[PDB]
Amino acid sequence: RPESELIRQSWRVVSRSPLEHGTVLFARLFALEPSLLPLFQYNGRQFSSPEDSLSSPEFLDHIRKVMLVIDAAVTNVEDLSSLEEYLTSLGRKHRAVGFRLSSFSTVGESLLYMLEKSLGPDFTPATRTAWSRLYGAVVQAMSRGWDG
Ligand code: HEM
Repeated sequence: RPESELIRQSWRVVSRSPLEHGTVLFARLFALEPSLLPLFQYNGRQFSSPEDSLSSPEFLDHIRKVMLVIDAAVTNVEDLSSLEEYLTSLGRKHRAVGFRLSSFSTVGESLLYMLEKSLGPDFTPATRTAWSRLYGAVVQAMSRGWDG
């Protein structure tokens, strides 16, 4: 597939500094959907402001975890059915923390933003299309965690 290669080459740029790029993803996410902020409940406390999230070591570890799952998806881009069972359970876990299926699109848009900003002119509409498909495949697996 030409899509597989576009994903791998774009990801190489990003995976060089995953927390820096992840931080972009999340900042953007909270700008688009501020109601996602309270779902992170480290020590039974809620962040007041998005910028609070950025000083929390647990929150930053969660960004690293995110980036690691996407990296797994990229590595398995040629066959993502091998991650299906993990992603389903990852879905279920997020369902339990109070994540809602409709917020997947915001996360998607946030991912695309981060890619668009990191790659600049290298973010071609075919790159965009490829990542949307990848992301969509991930969401479809995770969504099975809402079983139905
Ligand atoms: C964007 C909205 C999301 C929110 C609000 C959110 C929230 C959470 C929370 C509250 C936890 C539990 C505490 C912790 O481990 O830090 C968690 C765990 C996790 N999240 Fe997320 N998360 C989101 C998105 C994602 C996405 C898109 C992925 C992966 C692509 C991801 C991967 C993980 C992983 C790997 C864990 C650890 C799960 C476990 O094995 O226990 N998260 N997330």
